[PDB]
Amino acid sequence: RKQVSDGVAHIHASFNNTIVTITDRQGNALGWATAGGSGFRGSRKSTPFAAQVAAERCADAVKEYGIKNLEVMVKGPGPGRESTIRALNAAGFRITNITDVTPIPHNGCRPPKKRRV
RNA sequence: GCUUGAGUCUCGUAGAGGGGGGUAGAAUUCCAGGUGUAGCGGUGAAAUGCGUAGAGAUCUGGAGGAAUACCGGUGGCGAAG
Ligand SMILES: [K+]
Ligand SMILES: [Mg+2]
Ligand SMILES: [Mg+2]
Ligand SMILES: [Mg+2]
Ligand SMILES: [Mg+2]
Repeated sequence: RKQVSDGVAHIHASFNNTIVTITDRQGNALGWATAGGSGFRGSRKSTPFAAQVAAERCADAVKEYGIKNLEVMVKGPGPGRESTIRALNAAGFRITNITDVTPIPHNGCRPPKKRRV
């Protein structure tokens, strides 16, 4: 058991799912939650409401650790990016700073072929 | 015979013009290790598929291949490609 100030939160917002992971600043996981685990299944997994409920669930699963004044980062283009941080703020965590990171390949490798629909 | 076409010499200017050799950063994949955990992925909707042997997530190190975000253009060079 530990009390931590300025813990780290990672949001992974895909188009088909959303993952929230709370780790120490050094990247050792303390807790995690998904919209898939929140009881949703299939298309509804992508709704921002599912992201918010997954965020609440992760906050509950991490409340034991005295996390406060948390620092969060968001990655991915999926919807509900702001819903997750809204849920985190409402959960009672003091939010100090937030950062955005998304990989940019600088013309690395060939992507898959366009989808004929 | 002549200098107006054509060509030679002196001084400068711009350019993804070509051939050879080095080197750098970002990203995907694989491998090893740390945290910890029951889902991940995909779709109109699903299923096939991957996960307790420890996945997906997150942090550290390594391997290898390919291509050069922004500048970037309404831009430039080449006989054309
Ligand atoms: K040349
Ligand atoms: Mg040149
Ligand atoms: Mg050259
Ligand atoms: Mg590992
Ligand atoms: Mg020309």
